[PDB]
Amino acid sequence: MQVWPPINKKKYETLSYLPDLSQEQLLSEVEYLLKNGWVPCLEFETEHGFVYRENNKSPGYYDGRYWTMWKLPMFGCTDATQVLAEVEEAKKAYPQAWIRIIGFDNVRQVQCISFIAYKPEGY
Amino acid sequence: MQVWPPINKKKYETLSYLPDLSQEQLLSEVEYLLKNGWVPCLEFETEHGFVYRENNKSPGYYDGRYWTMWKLPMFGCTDATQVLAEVEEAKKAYPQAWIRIIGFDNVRQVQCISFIAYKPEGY
Amino acid sequence: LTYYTPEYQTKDTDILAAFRVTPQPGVPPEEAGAAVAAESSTVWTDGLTSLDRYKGRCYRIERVVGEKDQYIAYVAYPLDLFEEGSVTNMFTSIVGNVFGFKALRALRLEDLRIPPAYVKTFQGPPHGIQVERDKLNKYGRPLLGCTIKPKLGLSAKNYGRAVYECLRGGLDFTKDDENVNSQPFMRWRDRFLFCAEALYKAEAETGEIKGHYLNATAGTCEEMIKRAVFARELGVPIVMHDYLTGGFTANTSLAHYCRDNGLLLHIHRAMHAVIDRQKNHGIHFRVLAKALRMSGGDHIHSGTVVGKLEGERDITLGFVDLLRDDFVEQDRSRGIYFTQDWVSLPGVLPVASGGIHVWHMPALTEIFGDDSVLQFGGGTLGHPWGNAPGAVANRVALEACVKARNEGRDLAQEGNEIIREACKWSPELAAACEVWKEIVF
Amino acid sequence: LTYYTPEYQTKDTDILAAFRVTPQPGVPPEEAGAAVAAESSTVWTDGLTSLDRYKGRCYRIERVVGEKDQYIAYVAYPLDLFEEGSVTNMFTSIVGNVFGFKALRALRLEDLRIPPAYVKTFQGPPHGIQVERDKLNKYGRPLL
Amino acid sequence: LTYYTPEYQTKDTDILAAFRVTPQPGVPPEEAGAAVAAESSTVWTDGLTSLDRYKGRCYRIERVVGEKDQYIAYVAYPLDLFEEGSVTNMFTSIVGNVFGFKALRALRLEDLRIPPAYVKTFQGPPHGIQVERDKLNKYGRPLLGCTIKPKLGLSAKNYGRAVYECLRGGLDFTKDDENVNSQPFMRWRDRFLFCAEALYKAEAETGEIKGHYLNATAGTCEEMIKRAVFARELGVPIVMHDYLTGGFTANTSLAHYCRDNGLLLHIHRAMHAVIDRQKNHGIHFRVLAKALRMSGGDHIHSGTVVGKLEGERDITLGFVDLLRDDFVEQDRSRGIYFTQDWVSLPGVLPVASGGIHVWHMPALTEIFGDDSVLQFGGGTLGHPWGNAPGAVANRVALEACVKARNEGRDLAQEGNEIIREACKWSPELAAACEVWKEIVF
Amino acid sequence: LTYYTPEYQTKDTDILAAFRVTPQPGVPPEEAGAAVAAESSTVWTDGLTSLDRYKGRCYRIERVVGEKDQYIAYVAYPLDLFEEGSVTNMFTSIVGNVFGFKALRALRLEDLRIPPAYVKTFQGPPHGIQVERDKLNKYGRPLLGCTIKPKLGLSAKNYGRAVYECLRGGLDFTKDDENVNSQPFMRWRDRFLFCAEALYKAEAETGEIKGHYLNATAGTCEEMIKRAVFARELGVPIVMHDYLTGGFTANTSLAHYCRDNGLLLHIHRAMHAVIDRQKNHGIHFRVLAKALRMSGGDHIHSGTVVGKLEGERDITLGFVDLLRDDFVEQDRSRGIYFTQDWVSLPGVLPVASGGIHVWHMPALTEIFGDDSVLQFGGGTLGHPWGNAPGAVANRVALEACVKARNEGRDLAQEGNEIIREACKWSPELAAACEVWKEIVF
Repeated sequence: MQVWPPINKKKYETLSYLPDLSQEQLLSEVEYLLKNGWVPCLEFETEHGFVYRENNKSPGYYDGRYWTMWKLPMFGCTDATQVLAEVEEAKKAYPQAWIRIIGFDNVRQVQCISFIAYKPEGY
Repeated sequence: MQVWPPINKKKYETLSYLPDLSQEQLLSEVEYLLKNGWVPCLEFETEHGFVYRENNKSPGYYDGRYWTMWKLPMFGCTDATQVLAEVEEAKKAYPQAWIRIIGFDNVRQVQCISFIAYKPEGY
Repeated sequence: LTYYTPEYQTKDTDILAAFRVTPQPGVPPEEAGAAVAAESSTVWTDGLTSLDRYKGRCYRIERVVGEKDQYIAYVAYPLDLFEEGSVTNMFTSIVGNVFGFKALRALRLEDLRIPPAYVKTFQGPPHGIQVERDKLNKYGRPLLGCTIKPKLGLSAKNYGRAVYECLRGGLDFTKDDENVNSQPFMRWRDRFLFCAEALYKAEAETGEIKGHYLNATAGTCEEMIKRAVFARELGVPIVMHDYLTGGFTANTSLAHYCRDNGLLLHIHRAMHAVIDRQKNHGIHFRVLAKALRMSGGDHIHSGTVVGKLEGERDITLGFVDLLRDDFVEQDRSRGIYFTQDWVSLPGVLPVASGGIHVWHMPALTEIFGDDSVLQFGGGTLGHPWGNAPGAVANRVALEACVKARNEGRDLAQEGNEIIREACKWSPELAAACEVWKEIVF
Repeated sequence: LTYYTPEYQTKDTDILAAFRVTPQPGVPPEEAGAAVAAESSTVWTDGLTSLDRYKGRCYRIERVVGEKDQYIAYVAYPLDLFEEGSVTNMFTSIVGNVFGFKALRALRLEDLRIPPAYVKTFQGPPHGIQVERDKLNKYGRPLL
Repeated sequence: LTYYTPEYQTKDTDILAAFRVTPQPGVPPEEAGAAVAAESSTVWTDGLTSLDRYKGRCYRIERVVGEKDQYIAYVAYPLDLFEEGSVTNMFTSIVGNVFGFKALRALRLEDLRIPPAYVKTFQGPPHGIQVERDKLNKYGRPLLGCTIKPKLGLSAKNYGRAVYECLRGGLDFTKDDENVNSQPFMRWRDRFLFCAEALYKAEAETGEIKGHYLNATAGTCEEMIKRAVFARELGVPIVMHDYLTGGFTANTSLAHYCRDNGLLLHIHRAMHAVIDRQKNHGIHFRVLAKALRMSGGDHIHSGTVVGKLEGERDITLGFVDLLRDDFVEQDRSRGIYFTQDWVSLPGVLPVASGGIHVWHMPALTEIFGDDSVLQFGGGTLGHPWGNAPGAVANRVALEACVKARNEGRDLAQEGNEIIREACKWSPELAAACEVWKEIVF
Repeated sequence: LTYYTPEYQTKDTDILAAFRVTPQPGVPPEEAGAAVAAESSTVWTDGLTSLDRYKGRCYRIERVVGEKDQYIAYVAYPLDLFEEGSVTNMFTSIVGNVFGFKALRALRLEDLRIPPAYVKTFQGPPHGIQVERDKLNKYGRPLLGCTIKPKLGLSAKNYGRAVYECLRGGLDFTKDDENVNSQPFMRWRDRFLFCAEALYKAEAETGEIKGHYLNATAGTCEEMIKRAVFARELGVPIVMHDYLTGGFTANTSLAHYCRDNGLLLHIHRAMHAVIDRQKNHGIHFRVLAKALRMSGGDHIHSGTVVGKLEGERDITLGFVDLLRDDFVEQDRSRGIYFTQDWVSLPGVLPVASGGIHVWHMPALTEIFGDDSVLQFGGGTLGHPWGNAPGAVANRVALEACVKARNEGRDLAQEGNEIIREACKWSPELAAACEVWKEIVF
């Protein structure tokens, strides 16, 4: 009967207790996003990829939810393969970063996606 | 007339100002636990094995009292030697960890034991 | 029969109720519906106002064919009757005197059309679905919860450890049971301190925001706010209130305290089946949750579905929408007897609860979709390998259900199978599929 | 059927309820009353307390002769379950989860024996009949 | 003799007292017990109530054979006589007028059976033994304390350093003496600031939660709460009150302040021997601690034992149980004249104090066991190598006493010997065994 | 024997106590007195202060010839030991640890010389005798009080009527018994409202200021002030506190609340005979009232005298002076072991109580004189013609005692006779002289 690790099972929310998605599984996700009408975007964190609270500890205040946007939302993108080119360019620039693909639903005025696209070495 | 060290006399409460218990002394303890009716369990800490307060400094609020449970309570264990197998398996997995044997007294609804079973190298 | 008005044209500032009346034999249906409306007024001084402005109009009576001979009488209540922003008042004025009229065998309130001009007098959810996900930074799945068990039974440090094992295993939320307030074995303020400790640890372990629905329910308004105030002192994200035993007056006060302080509110509907279970008498849960979307809560328990099946799953799906959506138009097969325009009142997240463990995952995931909380007690706690293995086990099960849906698989048919695939690559989940299959296939 | 306890002797610090249960056809009355009581607990961590102290005991089941075939199951709730001086808690702990159990057609709570040790945790009427008449100085009739 | 009632059947909502009355020569014992009960009422208006409901019944009189000719008269007081949740009232109504009756030479209150319906009107310990160990995370031994000495004498930075040396040496708790409040040499708020500093240092040195019993006792209700409030500001775990000089009204207010704020309360019983020492007059300490388990404290001084020996050790063991246990049934050899069902009021941890140093360790450890606080003044401070060596020295002595008990040795006979073994492997403890043996063997 | 100091010259900033020590056989008296003093300190850190400044000096030991072989050891305590203005501290530092020393059979505190530099740290009576008479506009006699009976028993409207009948008959004051706080039969705030009503009526009937000692005693500091606050709301003149069950911390808080709000404080000494009755152990009531003149009260019960007779009447007369006078110099026959200069702390009015009815009037009037309260329970309530006839009856009896004294008659011998004269011209008083003489002459 097993123990689940107290060390090193840092998670990046949706889809992260699954095996890492192959570019095929990542592509199908980016293609879902797109088949619902949602604009994909990439966030990349170089500096600690986990929430924390340094600035203030109030109810529902956390530091670290916001990453830097990698370029803009791919408004009117129809081909998910356009998108994977970006995960892959970002990753050149930032072998450092954790990249995540988020999506915007402008119908509901809200972000609807966030899956970790690239865990930096040994994450 | 001697001085007691300001450095490195970090303690792990009960039984830690004694010599380290030999597997014989650890076994007799685990066998006591058991002869009072108390369910043994193992806690293991990989990440700083000392209380602290980061999250909040209120009266009787401390971070670090809780460790991760190593598997479950050995409900209805009658042989203390079953138990030492667990200290010893955990220790394979976590040469890192500080392991401690705790015990549950379900008659009083309370934890009654906590002795350090394995101090990680140089503790 | 001056309250039965076939010719009334409704106003858009009218509370409309749809009462299933089962008259006493011999009450003409007309006289039955007019009787329901007439519990609005009676005369003398009446000549010093025009009672014509403060009366319920039973404008339409329909026949509930075949469910017996019952009738859906439609009453229309003027806006001026209600105190702006008071669910305690809207329930006193409607469910306050009618259900005990001699000339009625059993009457049931099925729905309410709360006009937008009344909607606007309410704060609503202190947050609601969207801000809640923004706050919590969780997108793409239903969120997961663990209910600590036993409810009454353990100490505070024990409740508190259960909490952590569970939350480090990847569930997002843990719940104080509805019965846990402050009690001889576990007094509130220590449950709060240890559940606070436990969740910050679990969150520093995962890297994901974790939180515990601390039950702020108590016996006076003052003590409820006292407990709420101490959650705020810890910086913890969510508190809890059972809104039917505590009250609508009180609920509304916890809900304005949380808006102003940034805490989320998990509302538990304990006691509701006392009012909403019987088909012929009571008030139907969809009314009891329109009352909560207005009084205020961020999560509301909607029960489970995969147990209580299709056809009745349609009225569950009727009130999840009434909860979550900005406008739920008229659909008398899902039990929406009236269109409802929520005029930008935040939605409440459905918490599905009870009977659940993993082959439920795809179905639940499908009935509810993304905007829900799947709350497991035994689905997590009753795992073979304990609490964190159970957490991981419902979680990878859910994420398998997300990925499958996302790569266009049909959870409705591939479900059981999808979970079959997942057992295979997860140790933790596999041992859950076993005890699953101690009653599964 | 570990919540149906024919042999339980009530404590004087017990909330006793008298539930008229109308079971689903086929629920044995015993299993019906034990079901009402069992909405008090369920297991695992349970070995870190004694659930035997925090459970409802359906100690007696009577037959409601002729009003249909319904039964007055008598549950006995321990004092430790309730928050002192909270009717919101006594109602959550009793009428909170039982009335919606599949194996129950319709259940009704008829009476409660609120023990004196629990009575004492309540303020009660801010005044009550007597002080009220003293205050108001009205004696000898019903008031109008 | 309408208060002497041989035929009374007690109610379970009765406060029963067991008074050892020593009548004036010539008072018939019956008339003596009825006299004790009669201090409950007298007549006229009496016809506008039924005094029969508000009178003490001396239902039984027993003969204290051979301790002289004294009698244990059993009075039974109705519940309606007492203000719910007021030890100030239960003591006014019982010990308020009877002890000064001409027809009584000397009367003594030996025990009280506080009914559960009255028990329930009390908050109790702000925490009590269990939460206290959960909070403090200490399991498996009696906890250790150091009393700073001299009490009145040093400055605040000095008190404060004593504190730290002591606490880094492995004791868990240090005490402001009962006489230390705010005084010209050492004013409160600086003692609080330096003892706060000292304990966080000692705790960051060991890794074990440390704490100082800060004496919040003062001359007004207001100043006591003022000091308490500042402990809360430091995040320190425990404060202290002498409950007999400060008062029961006040004690209860410090005790509800600490419940609501999460501070533990170490109660010191200064002044008690003024009331409880004499055998024939006063109130017996077991009554004085039932009054504290109800008014509220988390620790209570129970004195020392190994000094005052066996037979009388049985009544110590009688009230430690009355303090710590949920139900202490009737045992007239340990001085329990009545069964007591505490109906889940938290227990208070006995602090053993005075005369102690290490060959006491196994005995103390045995009289008291795990649930106690062994408080040393000189046992620690009067060590050869100073404060931290003394702390280590009582501590490894205790842990030797724990291990020996745990590997079934009999502390009662092997004790002295067990400590013999321990001296040997500890330098620090060995020098303590020397000055030990400057009066030992 | 470094605490026995034959050569010490006292400081004027010393608290001196006079302890009657009864040593264990074999303790040399010197070693006995030095032992009492030594409960002030012990050593090590002691070299970081000079313990020589913080120790009790048993400077003199006297032999209590013939009362047994007991000794009056005179300890001298430095000013620096005490917290300014705290009777809770002065009692912890003196009666806190000494009375339980093995080498003492029974020790008793007889007197305290509270230095003026310490006196000055205390508020004292919120008013005291003089302002009290100015406020109340009563001059020339002892004031009269009626104690409502039964204590626990009647309702609030009943307590309240008793009160009025009594006060319209010319008594000045009525008392809530010490046991009356808020209780199931009679809750506080209604007793307060009806006793308020009753006294304004009685006062508008007579034309004389009337008032009721409302018992503000409760179980928390907070509730005691809550009741006090409501007396203030009524504009009533006096409230009451039992200072030994409630506490000195608390007492001092009710006493500064009343100074600041202009209410008088009737202090009841319930529980005192537990500490002060035995001759060989305890604290002597004169010490227990110096503690009240300092903590604060405006009236203090001093008991009755004509019952407990001459010789012991001398120590009553010793502490009434200690209460009422600005300076009570040394008089070891009235039990003043030390001179006391009260440096303009207000005096407390003695309340004589118990056993009293009219042939007591001249004696009482003579023991006490003008500055006292003669408090009757049965002396008034137990009158034949009820409450107001009993009031008039003790009253004209007193005024006969005033006139007789004033026209130089000797109440001490003419007393019985003086009352004989008075019976004759009063109907009301005559029927009181009858039941008087059902046991008189």
